[PDB]
Amino acid sequence: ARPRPREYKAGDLVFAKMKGYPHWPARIDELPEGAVKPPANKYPIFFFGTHETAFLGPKDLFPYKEYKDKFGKSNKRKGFNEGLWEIENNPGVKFTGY
Amino acid sequence: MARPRPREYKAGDLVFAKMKGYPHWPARIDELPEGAVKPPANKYPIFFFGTHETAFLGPKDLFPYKEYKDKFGKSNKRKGFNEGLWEIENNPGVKFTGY
DNA sequence: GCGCGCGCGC
DNA sequence: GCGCGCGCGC
Repeated sequence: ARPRPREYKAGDLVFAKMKGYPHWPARIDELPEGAVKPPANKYPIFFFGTHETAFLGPKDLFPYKEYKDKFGKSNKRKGFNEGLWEIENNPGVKFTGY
Repeated sequence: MARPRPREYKAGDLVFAKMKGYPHWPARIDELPEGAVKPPANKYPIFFFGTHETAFLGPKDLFPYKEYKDKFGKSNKRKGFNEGLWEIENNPGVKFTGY
């Protein structure tokens, strides 16, 4: 079983998992120099569709393409179908990384 | 040393019956009246409280009710379980044709 | 397997 | 605003 990665980098597209929500189309944001240091090994997440943000570790992240069809099915939670759209057609919304 | 569960049961006896996939479950030995197709060897007709389902099971899957009450008697959220706990105390002869 | 809850319908 | 379907988590 090919492992899910243990480290990600700014700009990667993923599905992210939070309790109560289905695996959600998302992106690894940049971690700027200059800020308060995040929790260890937790990554800055940008959810597509909602543009909400959080920090998550690799345990809850899934590479977009690889895990696409297990997770990319339409669903009625507000903003989900909008996220499916953005991750394909405008994946860089508010992307500061580069 | 450990007390044997009964290897024989009598019509009317109250038990927890175990079935594959279900928790140990509040139940009763029904009568097997003559005039019917004979049961399989050493199996008893079982009445499940709450669901009122029925089946045949052998001594190995039956546990005397009072004795095993505290090990199996706590609430469970399978459909009709708690309704069974209730019945086995308050209306245990429901649909009992045995006597 | 089963109850909660979100999100849409009527 | 209340019902119901379906997907969440336990």
